[PDB]
Amino acid sequence: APQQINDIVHRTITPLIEQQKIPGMAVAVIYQGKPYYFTWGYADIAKKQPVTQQTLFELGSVSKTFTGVLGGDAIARGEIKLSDPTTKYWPELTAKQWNGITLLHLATYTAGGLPLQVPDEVKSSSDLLRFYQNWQPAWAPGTQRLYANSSIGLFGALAVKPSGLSFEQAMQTRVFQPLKLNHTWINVPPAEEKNYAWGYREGKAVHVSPGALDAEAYGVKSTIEDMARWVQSNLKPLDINEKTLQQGIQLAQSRYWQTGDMYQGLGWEMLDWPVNPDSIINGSDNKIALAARPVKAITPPTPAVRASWVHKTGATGGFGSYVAFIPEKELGIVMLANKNYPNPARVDAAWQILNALQ
Ligand SMILES: *C(=O)N1C[C@H](NOS(=O)(=O)O)CC[C@H]1C(=O)NNC(=O)[C@@H]1CCCNC1
Ligand SMILES: [Cl-]
Ligand SMILES: [Zn+2]
Repeated sequence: APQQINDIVHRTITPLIEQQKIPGMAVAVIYQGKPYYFTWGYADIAKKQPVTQQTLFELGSVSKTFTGVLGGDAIARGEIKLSDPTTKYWPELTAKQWNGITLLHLATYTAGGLPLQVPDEVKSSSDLLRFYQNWQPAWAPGTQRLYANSSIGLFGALAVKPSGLSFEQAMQTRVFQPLKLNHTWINVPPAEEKNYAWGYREGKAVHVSPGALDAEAYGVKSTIEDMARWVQSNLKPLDINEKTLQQGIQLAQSRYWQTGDMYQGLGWEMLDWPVNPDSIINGSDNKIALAARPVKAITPPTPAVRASWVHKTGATGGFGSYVAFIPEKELGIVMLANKNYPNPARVDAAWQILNALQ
């Protein structure tokens, strides 16, 4: 890599690892469209297995970017419209509070207070129906954003219904395979388990547990190489030969709602570039990011703005991830770690690196 990249990465990430006690980490810096890879530490401490460019990390909520793009691809195929009522795809949702809740609302956390998590007690399809049938909104649709796995999770599950494919099969066929993300998995196959890092929480090696709508909201695992290619694909959608996927990427970066200086996409979130770094750093703290906030509709949604900071955080019990990119500058970063450490520390390090390289 260019010396300036090596220098800023060492001076930013090695101290972050020191400060946060991260056992293993992989970083990709995309500079002038090209990824440069860096790794530190161990994927499995007790086995002394190093992190490599083939190590799989849990992406946590970064998974939502795949879900958003898959939904955008379904829009571009004409299979769904964001204005469609939820009940078109799940007519058994007969409870009256669902009148007026659209796929847009589900995708963008604006349905009116769907909860952060689907309850752990939901183990079956009938359990899931009962959960949504009994949920009572705190707000009218399209007025407040409350980040929620139960919201975008349902969006993803319904968005694939016209295809006749399972969520996993749709994701593999329509997103992972065309983009050659051949080491990205909703379910890690047995032959790939050897590359699956352990997450570390309070000294214990952990992997994320199964849960309802996990694949859609927080369940993807990937390598630093595949995540760099994901960033490249989102930086340069016109390089994608499959038109529906090119357009799905663009639709996931359209601006559907605004709160403060942040715009909600499909999975992705965006701010105008140049960004105020304190707003992205501070806004990533879970006390802020997970609070309910009023939104202003953008109608029609703003088509993807090249001069944007586009990003997403994610975590599981044992992992912490962050992706950010700036299309106009062909500049991006992926940070994958096998400890869950605070979001503001991730975002601050990412901005120090990208700011140094602009
Ligand atoms: C995504 O990783 N999230 C959603 C939310 N934080 O948003 S973000 O990561 O800061 O962007 C809460 C934490 C995290 C998440 O929900 N991960 N999955 C889990 O926490 C649980 C594991 C087991 C029980 N249900 C989900
Ligand atoms: Cl130094
Ligand atoms: Zn040093």
